[PDB]
Amino acid sequence: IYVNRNMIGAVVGVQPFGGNGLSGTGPKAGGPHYLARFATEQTVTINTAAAG
Amino acid sequence: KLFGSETAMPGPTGESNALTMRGRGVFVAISPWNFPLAIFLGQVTAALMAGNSVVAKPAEQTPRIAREAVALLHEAGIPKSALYLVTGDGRIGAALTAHPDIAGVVFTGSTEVARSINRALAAKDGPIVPLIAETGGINAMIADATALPEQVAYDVVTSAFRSAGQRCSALRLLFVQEDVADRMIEMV
Amino acid sequence: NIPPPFTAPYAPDDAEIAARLLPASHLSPPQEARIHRTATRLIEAIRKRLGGVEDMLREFALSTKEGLALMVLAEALLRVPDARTADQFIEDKLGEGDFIHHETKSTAFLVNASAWARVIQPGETPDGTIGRLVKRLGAPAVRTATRQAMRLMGNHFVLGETIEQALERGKPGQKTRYSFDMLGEGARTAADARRYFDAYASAIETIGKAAGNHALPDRPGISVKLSALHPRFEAISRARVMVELVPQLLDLAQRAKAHDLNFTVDAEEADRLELSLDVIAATLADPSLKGWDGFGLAIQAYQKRASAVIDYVDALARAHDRKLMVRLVKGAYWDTEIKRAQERGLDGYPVFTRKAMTDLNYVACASKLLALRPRIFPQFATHNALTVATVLEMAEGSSGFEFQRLHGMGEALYEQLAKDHADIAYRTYAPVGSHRDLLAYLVRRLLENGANSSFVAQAADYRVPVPALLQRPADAIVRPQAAAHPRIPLPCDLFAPERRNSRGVEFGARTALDQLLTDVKAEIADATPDQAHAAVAAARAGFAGWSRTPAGIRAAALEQAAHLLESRSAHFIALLQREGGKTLDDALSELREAADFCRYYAAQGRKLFGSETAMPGPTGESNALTMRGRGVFVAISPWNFPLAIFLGQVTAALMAGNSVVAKPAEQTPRIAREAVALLHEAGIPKSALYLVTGDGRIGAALTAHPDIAGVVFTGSTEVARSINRALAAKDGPIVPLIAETGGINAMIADATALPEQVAYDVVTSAFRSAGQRCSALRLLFVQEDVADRMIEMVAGAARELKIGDPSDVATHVGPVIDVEAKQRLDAHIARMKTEARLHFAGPAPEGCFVAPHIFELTEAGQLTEEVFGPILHVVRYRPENLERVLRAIERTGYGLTLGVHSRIDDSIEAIIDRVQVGNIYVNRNMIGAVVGVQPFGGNGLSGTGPKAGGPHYLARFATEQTVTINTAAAG
Amino acid sequence: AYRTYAPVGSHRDLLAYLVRRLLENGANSSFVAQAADYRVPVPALLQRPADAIVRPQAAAHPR
Ligand SMILES: Cc1cc2nc3c(=O)[nH]c(=O)nc-3n(C[C@H](O)[C@H](O)[C@H](O)COP(=O)(O)OP(=O)(O)OC[C@H]3O[C@@H](n4cnc5c(N)ncnc54)[C@H](O)[C@@H]3O)c2cc1C
Ligand SMILES: Cc1cc2nc3c(=O)[nH]c(=O)nc-3n(C[C@H](O)[C@H](O)[C@H](O)COP(=O)(O)OP(=O)(O)OC[C@H]3O[C@@H](n4cnc5c(N)ncnc54)[C@H](O)[C@@H]3O)c2cc1C
Repeated sequence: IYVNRNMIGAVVGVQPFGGNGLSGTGPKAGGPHYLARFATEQTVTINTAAAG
Repeated sequence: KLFGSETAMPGPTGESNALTMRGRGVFVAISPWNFPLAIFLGQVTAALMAGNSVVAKPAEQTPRIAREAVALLHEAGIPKSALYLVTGDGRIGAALTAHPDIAGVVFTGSTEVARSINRALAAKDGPIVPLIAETGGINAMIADATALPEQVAYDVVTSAFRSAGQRCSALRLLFVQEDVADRMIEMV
Repeated sequence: NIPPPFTAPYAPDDAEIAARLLPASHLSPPQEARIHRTATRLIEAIRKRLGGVEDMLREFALSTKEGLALMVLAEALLRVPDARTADQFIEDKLGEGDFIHHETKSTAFLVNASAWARVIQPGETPDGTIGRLVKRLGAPAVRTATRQAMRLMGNHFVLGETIEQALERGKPGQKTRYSFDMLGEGARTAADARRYFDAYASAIETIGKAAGNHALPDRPGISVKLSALHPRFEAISRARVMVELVPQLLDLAQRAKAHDLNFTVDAEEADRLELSLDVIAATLADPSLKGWDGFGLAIQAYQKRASAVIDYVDALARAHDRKLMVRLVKGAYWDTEIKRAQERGLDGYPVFTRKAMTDLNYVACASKLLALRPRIFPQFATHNALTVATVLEMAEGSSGFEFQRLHGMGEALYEQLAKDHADIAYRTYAPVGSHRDLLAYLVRRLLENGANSSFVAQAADYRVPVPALLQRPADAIVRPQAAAHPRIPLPCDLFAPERRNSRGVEFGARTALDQLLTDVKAEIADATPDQAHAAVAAARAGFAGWSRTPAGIRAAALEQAAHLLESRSAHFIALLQREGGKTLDDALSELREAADFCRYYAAQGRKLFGSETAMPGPTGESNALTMRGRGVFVAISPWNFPLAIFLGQVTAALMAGNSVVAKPAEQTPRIAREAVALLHEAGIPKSALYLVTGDGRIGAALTAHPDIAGVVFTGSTEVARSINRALAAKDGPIVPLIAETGGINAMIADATALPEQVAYDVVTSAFRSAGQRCSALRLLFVQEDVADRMIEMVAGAARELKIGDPSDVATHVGPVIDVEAKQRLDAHIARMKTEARLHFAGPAPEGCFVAPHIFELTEAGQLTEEVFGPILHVVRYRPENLERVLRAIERTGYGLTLGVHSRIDDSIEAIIDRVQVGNIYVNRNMIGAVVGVQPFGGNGLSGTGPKAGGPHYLARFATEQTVTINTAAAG
Repeated sequence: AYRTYAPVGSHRDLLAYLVRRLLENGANSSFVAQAADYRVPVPALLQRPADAIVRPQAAAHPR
C-alpha cells in the first residue's frame, strides 16, 4: 500500500514487495521472510549428560 | 543472520537443542522479461544464499542479460556446479518444473503459467515442494477530494505509464471522487 | 508396629529445611577448633602425593568423555595376554592413526572380547575422541595418559570378562582387604537380571571363603542394586516387582547371612526410593534373616526425604527387632535428578540444589544416625575431609560406626585419620564385575571425579587453598532464603519469562500417582457435504472480525485455553485413554503438549503479530511491515495425537488471525469436540472456529472449497498428495499447504554406544504408544561387532513390556487404534516372517492388539513402507560401510527423525552433515518432541515445513503487508 | 648443532640470577610455560606471529 506517492519502484529492504490472492503466494521478495522459504529447518538434540 | 549460526533452544539441563536452516536441493528459478536482471538475480541469489543449487530459465525475450548475470555470479564466486542457465520457451520451463529431482520452484510471471507449474508439481508422487509465485495485479488507486490534483496527476502518470506500464505494480484502475473527477482526469 | 509404606513429600521447600538445619549446625569454638585441625591434617595428608582418576583428569586436562575413552582403551590393553604386545601397540599404533578404529574396537571389546585382537597410513586426519586428544596433547602424551589409565584400571578395579574371572583376579588363607562394590545395574532383560543375581551369589561365596574370623562389623561387605535384579524396576510395575524381586533379594540376603557378611542395598534414583523401601521392608521382614546384624541399605543425604527415610528404617528395625548396618552417602545421581524433574515438569526437586545444603543435611543425618546406635550401625561413606572431621567430632569418642571409601579415593585421607585416631574403623570397597558392566559404572564415576564441586577434585588441586576447603557449609548458605540455587529455575519456570511450563506428575511418588489414577478414573453424527460448506461460509464471515481482533487478545485466549486444559487434565487424560487407547504417561504427556502449544504459539504470536516492523528508508517516508490473517484455514488432524496436534494446528491458525474449519480423524472426534468447546470457552468466538466431523470425503469437500485460504494437514502421505492436487486444480489463488506426513525413521548405533542405553532408547522409540508415533524408530542400524548383544538386549527388553488395557497403570503398550490398522500391521508381519529373520514376536492379548516385533533384514531396501505399529526392523553393518547405511537412509525419500548412538563426536557430526532429516536425536530416544525445545517436523516425503512448535511456524499462517506513507507534508 | 649452557657461579650471585630466570618461567606468554601446560592445545602454540598481529596499526600493545 502506497500513500500519497506513486505505486512503483519498491526498494529492496524498504518495501518488501509482493502480494496475495491471485497476485502471489508470498513470501515478499526483498523482505525478511523470503530466505527462510528457500530452506528447511533441522533440529539436533543431543543428550549431553555424560559430559556434564 | 539466518544461516550464519544455529539458534539455541531453551530446554532441560544435560541436553542441547539447536535449530538450523539448510538448503533444500535444486531450485528452478523462472524469471520474466520486464525486470530481466533484477528479478532474475533476486530469485537466483536468494536460492543460492539459502544453500540451494539453481537451474535458471529466463524469459525467452531476455536471455542475453541473464547469461551475463550468470557469468557475473560465477566470477563473483558461485561455483559452476551450483548455478546453471537453461534458455528456451515455456516447454523447457515445463521440463525443469516437471523434473522429479528438484526441491522447489521460484516463479515470477503470469497467473496462468503459475497454476500450470503448481499442477505439474502436485501431480508428482514425490515430495510436496515449495512454490514461490509472484503473479500479476489489477492495481487500484483511490484518490479523494482532499488530494492535491497536481500530485495525483504526476503519481498517476508515473504509476501507469512509466515503463510503458510494463510493471506488475503499475496502476490500472483509478478511483477518483466525483467532485474532483473532471479536473483530475483532465490533468492526468 | 511395622511402619506404613514410605510416603514423604517428594520435593518440599528448601528454605524451610534450611531454617531448621542452620541453627542446629552450630558448634562451640572448641568443637570447631578440633574439626578444623582434624580436617586440615586429613587434607594435608591428601596433598602429600601414583594417584587416582581425578589426578589423571587434572594432569591431562581431560573431559569426562576423554577419560572414559582412555580407561576403556587401558582395560583392553591390560587384557592382552602378552604385555609386550600392549607395549608395541602403545608405541607403534596408538597416536599414529586408526583413532576411531581404536576407540571402536576397545569399546566393543567390553561386550565382545573376540572383536579386539592393520597397517597405518601416515598423515591420517586425527578424528575421534583419541584423534582429537592427540591433536590437542600430542601422541606421546596420549601414550603417557593411556599408561596411567592402565595403572588406574589395574589397581582400582577388579574386572574380568565374566564374574568368575574378576572374582579369581581379586583373590587374596588371607582375608580380603576390601568389600565389593558390584558393577551391575539397570538390567534390561530377564536374562540380565539372572546373570546379576548369579554374580552376586558367586561374589558372596568368594568373599565368604575369605571373610576372616572376627565378628561384624569386622567382616567384608557386598553392595547390591535393585535395578540389577529386576528388568522393569519402576513404580508402575510395583505389583510384579513385589512378587518377583523380593524372593531374589531375600535369597541373596540369606547367602550373605550364612557367611555373616555386611549386605547393603544401594540407593538409586529418587523416583525409585519408595519402591526400593517397599522391597527392602518386605525382604527384611522374613524370619530367615533373624539373628544376623549385617543387613542394611544406603540413604542419600542429598535428598530432602533423607531424614524421613532414617526414621522409617529405624522403625522397621525396631518393629522386626533387628540390628541394621546403614550407609549414609550424599548421592550419585544429582544431575540426573535435576534433568528429570525438569523434563517431567515436577513442582520441585527431590534433591537440594546447593552443594552446601547437601553437606548440611549430611551432617544433620549423621547426627541422627549416631543417636540410633547400637540398633543402627552407621557407615559414613564420604571422601570429604571436612565431612569426616565433623562426623568424628560429633561422635565424641567413637565406635558403633565406621567410615567408608572407594578403592582409589581418599586413601591418604583415611590413612591419616587412622594414625590420628586409632580406634576409627573404615571400610574400603573395590568395584568388582564383568567388562560388560564397566561402561555404565565408569560414566557415573567420572562425573563425580570431574565435577568442579567435588571435594576430592579440589583437594588434589593445589590452586585451591586448604582454608577454602574448610569453609563450613552453614557459612556458605548463611540465610534460609538462599538454600535453593539461584541459577537453577524450578521446572515450572524452565521457560520463564517467555512462557509458563505445563505441570507434570512424578510416578515414583505414590501419593501423586494414586491421586492421578484416582482423578482420571473418576471421569457423534457425521457432517453432510452441505453442512461442511455452511461451516466454511460461516467461518468466512467470522474471519474479518477475528483477523482484526488485537494479537494480545487472541494470545490471551490461547493462554486461557492452556489454563483450562491443565485445570481439567484428568478429564482430557481420561478421554485420551478411552478414545485414543493411550497409556497414562502418553496421555499425560499429550495433555502437557497441548497446553504447551497454546502457550508457545501465544508467546510467538505476540512477538510476530503484536506490532508492525519498521523498515529503514529515506526521510519524509514511513515503511511498516505487518502480518495479517489469510482467511479460512482448514485444519485436518490425525488420530494418534488427537488433542495436541489437533490443538497445535488450530491454535496456530487462530493465532495468526485466521478463522478455522477443523476436521478431526474419524476415530477421535469426541476429544476434538471437547477441545473446540474448550477453546470457545477460553475466548475464541463461535464465528472463528467450527468443527466438522466425518470421513475423508468430508475432508475432501473442505479442501476443494474455492473460498478457503489455506490447509494445515497432519496424516498419511497419500492423502496429503490428493489434497495438494485438489488445491492445485483450482483456478483461484494458490493457497499454502502445510503437511506433516510419515517417516521411515532410522537409528544408527555404533560400537562405542552403551548397549543398556541403546536397548532402552530403542524399545522406547519403537514400541512406546504401540509404535503409533510419526517419530517412532522403524529401522535400527547396528555395527556388527555389537549387533548380537544389542539385538538380544532389545529383544529381551521388548519381552518385558506389558501389553494390554491402557487404563491399567502397569501397561506399557496399549491397543492399536482400530481393526483396519491391526490388519495392515499383521499383513506386514506375515510378510516379514517369510522375508526376514524373526528375533522377537510378542504375545498379544485378545483384541485390537499388535505386540512388539523385531525383524532383521539383510538390507534396508527390504523396508519400503512406513509401517505404523510396534514393529522394529534391524540391519547390522560393517564400520567401513557407513556410506551404504547413509545412502540407504536417503533412498527412502523420508526425513522425519533420526537417532544416533555413539561416543564419537566426529562420527555424529559427519552423520548430521550428511542427512537432511528434520529431527536428529543423539544418545537418547527419538520421541516426545517438546514444544519450543525440539521444533518438530521433517522434509522430503516427511513434510513441507515449517516445523510445528518452532519459531517459523506462525508466519506461514499469515500474509505480509507493507504500508508506505509519504510523510513529507507533515515534516 | 645445538649448544647447551649451564649456569655456573657462587651462591652470592644466585639470587639475582634466579629472580630473572623465574620471571621468564612464570610468564603466561612464555612458550616453555605453555608447552608444558596440557590445557594449551598444540595448535594454539603454532599460531604464526604475523597472524596474531594481522595489521601494522596493531603492532603496539593496546593496553
Ligand atoms: C562406598 C560408597 C558407597 C556409595 N553408595 C552410594 C549409593 O548406593 N547411592 C548413591 O546415590 N550414592 C552412593 N555413594 C556416594 C556417591 O558415589 C559419591 O561418592 C558421594 O555423593 C560423594 O560425596 P562426598 O562426601 O564424597 O564428596 P563431596 O565432593 O563432598 O560431595 C559431592 C556430592 O555433593 C552433592 N552435590 C554436588 N553438587 C550439588 C548441588 N549443586 N546441590 C546439592 N548437592 C550437590 C552430590 O551428591 C555429590 O556427590 C557412595 C559412596 C561411597 C564412598
Ligand atoms: C643460552 C641463552 C643465552 C641468552 N642470553 C641472553 C642475553 O645475553 N641477553 C638477553 O636479553 N636475553 C638472553 N637470552 C634470552 C632470555 O633469557 C630468554 O630466554 C628469551 O628471551 C626467551 O625467548 P624464547 O624464544 O625462549 O621464548 P618465548 O616464550 O618465545 O619468548 C619469550 C620472550 O618474548 C619477549 N616478550 C614477552 N612479552 C612481550 C611483549 N608483550 N612484547 C614484546 N616482547 C615480549 C621477551 O623477550 C621474552 O623473553 C638468552 C637465552 C638463552 C637460551
